[PDB]
Amino acid sequence: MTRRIRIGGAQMGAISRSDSKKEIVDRLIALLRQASEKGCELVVFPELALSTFFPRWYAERDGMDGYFEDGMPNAATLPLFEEARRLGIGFSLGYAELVQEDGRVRRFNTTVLVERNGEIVGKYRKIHLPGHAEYEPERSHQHLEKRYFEVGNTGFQVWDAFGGRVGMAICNDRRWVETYRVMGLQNVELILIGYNTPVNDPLSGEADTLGMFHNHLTMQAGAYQNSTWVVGVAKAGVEDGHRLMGGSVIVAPTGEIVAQAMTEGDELIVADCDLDLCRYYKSHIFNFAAHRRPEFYQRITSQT
Amino acid sequence: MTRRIRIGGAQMGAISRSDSKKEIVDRLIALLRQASEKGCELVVFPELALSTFFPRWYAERDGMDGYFEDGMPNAATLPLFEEARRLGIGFSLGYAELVQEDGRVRRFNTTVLVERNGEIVGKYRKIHLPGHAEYEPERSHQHLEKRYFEVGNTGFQVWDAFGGRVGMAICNDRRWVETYRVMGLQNVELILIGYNTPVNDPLSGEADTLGMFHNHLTMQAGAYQNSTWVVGVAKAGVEDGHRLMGGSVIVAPTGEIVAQAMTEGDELIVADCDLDLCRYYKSHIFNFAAHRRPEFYQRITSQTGVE
Amino acid sequence: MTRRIRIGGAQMGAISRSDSKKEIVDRLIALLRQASEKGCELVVFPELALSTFFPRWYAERDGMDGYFEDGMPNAATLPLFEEARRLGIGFSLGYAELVQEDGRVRRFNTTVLVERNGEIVGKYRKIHLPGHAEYEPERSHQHLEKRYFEVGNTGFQVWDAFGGRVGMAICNDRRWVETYRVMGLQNVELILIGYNTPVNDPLSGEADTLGMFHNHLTMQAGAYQNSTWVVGVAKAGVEDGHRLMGGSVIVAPTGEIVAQAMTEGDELIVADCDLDLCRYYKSHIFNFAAHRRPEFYQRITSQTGVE
Amino acid sequence: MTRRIRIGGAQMGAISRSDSKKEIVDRLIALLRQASEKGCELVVFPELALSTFFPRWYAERDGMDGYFEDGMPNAATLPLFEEARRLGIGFSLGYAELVQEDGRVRRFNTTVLVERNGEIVGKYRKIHLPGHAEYEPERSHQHLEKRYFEVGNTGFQVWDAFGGRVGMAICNDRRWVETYRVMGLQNVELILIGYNTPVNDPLSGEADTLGMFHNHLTMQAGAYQNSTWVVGVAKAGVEDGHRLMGGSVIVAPTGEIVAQAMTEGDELIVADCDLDLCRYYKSHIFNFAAHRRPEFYQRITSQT
Repeated sequence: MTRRIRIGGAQMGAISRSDSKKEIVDRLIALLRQASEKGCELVVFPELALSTFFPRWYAERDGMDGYFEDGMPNAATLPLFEEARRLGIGFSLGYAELVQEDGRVRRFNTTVLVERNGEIVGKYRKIHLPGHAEYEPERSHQHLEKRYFEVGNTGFQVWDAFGGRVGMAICNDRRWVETYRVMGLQNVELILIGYNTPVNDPLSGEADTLGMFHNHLTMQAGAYQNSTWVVGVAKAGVEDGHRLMGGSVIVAPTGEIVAQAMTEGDELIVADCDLDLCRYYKSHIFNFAAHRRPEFYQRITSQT
Repeated sequence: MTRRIRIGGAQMGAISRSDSKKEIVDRLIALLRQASEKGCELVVFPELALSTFFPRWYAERDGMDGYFEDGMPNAATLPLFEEARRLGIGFSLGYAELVQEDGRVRRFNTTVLVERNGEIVGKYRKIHLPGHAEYEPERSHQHLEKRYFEVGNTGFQVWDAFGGRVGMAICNDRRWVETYRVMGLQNVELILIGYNTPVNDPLSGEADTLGMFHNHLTMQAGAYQNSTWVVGVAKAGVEDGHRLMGGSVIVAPTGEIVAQAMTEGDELIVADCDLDLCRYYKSHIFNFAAHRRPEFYQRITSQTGVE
Repeated sequence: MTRRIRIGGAQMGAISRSDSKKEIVDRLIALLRQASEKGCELVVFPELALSTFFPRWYAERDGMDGYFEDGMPNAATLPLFEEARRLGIGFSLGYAELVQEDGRVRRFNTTVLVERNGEIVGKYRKIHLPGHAEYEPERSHQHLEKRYFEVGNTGFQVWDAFGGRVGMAICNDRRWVETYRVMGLQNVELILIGYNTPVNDPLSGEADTLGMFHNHLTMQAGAYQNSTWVVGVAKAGVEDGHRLMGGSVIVAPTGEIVAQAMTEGDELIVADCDLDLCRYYKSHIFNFAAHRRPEFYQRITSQTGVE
Repeated sequence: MTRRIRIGGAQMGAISRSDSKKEIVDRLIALLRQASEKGCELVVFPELALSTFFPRWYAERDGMDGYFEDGMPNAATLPLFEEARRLGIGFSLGYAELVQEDGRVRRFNTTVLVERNGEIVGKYRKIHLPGHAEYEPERSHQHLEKRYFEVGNTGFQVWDAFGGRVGMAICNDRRWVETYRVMGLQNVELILIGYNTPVNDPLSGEADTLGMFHNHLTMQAGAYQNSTWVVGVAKAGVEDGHRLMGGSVIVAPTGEIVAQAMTEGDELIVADCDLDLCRYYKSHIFNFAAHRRPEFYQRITSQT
């Protein structure tokens, strides 16, 4: 399915330890009305947008649940759904999902996708957990996503959404060619990726002069190599003495950046994304069929 | 120099269908000499570097063999092998392999890797063939590589060579994320990709402005996403009225471009390549613990096409 | 917000010499209505947006005038002025000016700046005419802009418009550093540069691979080195079998590109342009870290050519 | 080989306060032997190559004179020249020139251009002096070039050298379009620029994510808009807890980056540069005299 959709990249400034959830949620609602006054049918929020990036903070493995969410539409998060449904906007919202299964607690790094009528289209849970499970002393900053999260049971699902084929990856998911390719082989036309990337290297304690190089290099190639719109929205800023990288971008099926956010705070980038351009380029069978020969890709499934 | 090589990308200019072999090969020896004048240990030639791009010409499937190679070092291509052993320079060299194997003649888009002592390290046979096998008469130019080559039976091998782990791929293999991963998953540290990419669009008869963007884009993300050196050597220029893109690059395991050709002709670019950055960047994939999941990937190896 | 403008670049598809004026002007109006659906406060149109690129055509140095305008809002272009005022959108609009100034009949390559209330703020007349005065048979395509236009007598003016300071320049003006400097030295907050740039080089009849690279490069440094926004709007497409470059772009005062066009047809990009950033960077990137020493910059006015 | 010069960009690593000038001069001599053993005829050293970047340290205005130079072939630097002479290599060498005159003390940021036969082709002195003159506590790091240096009294001299037209500019000269334009109208074919660029912003003590962006964009467009080779060579590294960017590049008259350095340490980038390609572009359109209309450029001499 295919047509022409206006996406709002709703980049977020910092959130601190101090901030009340009401502030953060008003901050999302403000971006929402902005995308609304701009015709955006879909608006994309970042990873862990209801929170600070608490993986830089050491605590028992059940010591973060305050930052998590017991249900998706919450008392806390319910005005954000009322508004989105009232204005008839859909939104991808990254958050920290708290869920009970067999009587144990299960904690995922989740993004929920909600259709313009206000009803959930789905839920992705982060597959690639970066960081380390334990406290590692010789590092200027900490990254304990493994300590506070389990590998999601979702998989890389691509849904019939917003008049096209929509998929969702999360953050460092975007450095692995698998994330794009898996959703690719599903005819995905719109991959939504929210992200928090620290600006410095933890091993050296220094800034990665190549940080946005890599941030944009992985997404443009994904887009291009898979003929898919790719939307990357940042939570940037200095949270609690820790700077995150901005550079949110809407990327075309061809690899072209069409929208870039110049700040490290709340910023709504925006662009009209013909989903049908994707389906066209996917008709490369004309000449460059170069047809998938899975007989040779086998190593990708014994490891990767 | 803990494990460090001076690679040369010896990008080539045009080859007409009116060019003599000895011409083609003297040119190859020309660039091989150039490299020795710059202390190059490895030299990466282009794809199908002993012949014009005959995939743009129509003919019977067996009708192009006057271009192939009856053996890899033959009488024609022997002096290129001798002047490299003499100089102690390894090379990778792309050609059209004619071979009788499995009791019948076979035809591949091949690259051979020759180590400095003059000994063949490995062969790789192109997997991804683009284009069409029948004449498609609404395009400005024909891409008949499907008609003239068989898919390669090599796999994406990676070899102990030149002090590290060195694989090879050819042309539009550099469009497919798989090419790098598979090789990356054998601890590759250098990937030699020669190529021919017509500048004009086949179905538009007009240049792809994104021709070059896409060239360096896929190769740069490939170096990055597998912490591997990626050397891409073009054959470029107007060949019998068809212009081949240039842009030969040496790209570092950070994705950074460290050498670019600026001509569509015979040209050489040189960089020292620390094969150890690759080994180090792979074990700083620990804080960014992949702990990557091959269970979510199975779509990559199951279906050929797309659901 | 704080002196922010929602600017729209209205990149235009091709114009044949068969195209009616009603067609061209409706298309101009087409984009203007689009830009109102997106709440644009300014609409930057291309250069010579009221006719094709007749510099590619040989003719009497006075037998091009069916492409010129008798007056700036004329009976034909009147609708586009009306509909812009009726919606509250300012615009900048490139055209070919026929005026009986200094007694004689004078001909320029002009853009005009019109504000939201409907009132003309300024007019810039191209200073840098490229190409040649005469027919040049050894060039693949002709550029006769010197033969149909006189040098502009406006200077690089910078008016108070749209909440800040906005200047204008046209096409290959965006190549000469002088363009942004002069205008930036007048505290320009925003620069409108419409353009037609063929993709093929005139000697080779072959597309410059570094055609768009140069395009963005010269306009990005300009935005950067004068802490000014640079909105460059193309007319693009195959026009009567001549292809103009696309790549329209809004560049921020940092040098960053924040909106691009991916097509060579009628297309509109939008971006909120904080005119305050310009004045922020100006008193910081020109900190006491900058002092400009014009005693040494004296060749830029002394001579016109290299020595 | 002719109209064609093999340049080597001799990027340096850190020089800390605690180094001997014998360490430093050896490290430049080390680089010189690599350009010889790689074939270089001209080898370009960076700005302030004989000391740490002392303009980050507060002192009397004659206080940082131990980092300056008595005369150019010193006791300390005389081995660098003798070697360069033997290997028949010319070099650009940046340094803090101390020069006496009319009983007074004059102080410059100076690069000397030495020819392959060992003889000095000339000397440029920085015109564009960044930073401030007095101490300023509201910035995380200091620039006092204006305090310790004087505006140079050479201007952008272009000389005949290496079979071509060679000019010099220094460090943050490379941001001013006047640097390249002035030298281009002299038929410059090769602009040598050494530099030290702190990678944090002084005001915020934040890394300038655009730092290397900006570092390449000014030099590329300079090359292109003036049909010239532009060689840019850094001193990079952490000097006493202050970090300088790297990004040493040889740049074509097309504006194309043809060699780039990956480290923030001693690195020799090298490239073969047709000086005639300049004159091709210079006379294939891009004639200044044909389009230049300096009745309109007049503000460039009245204000800046």
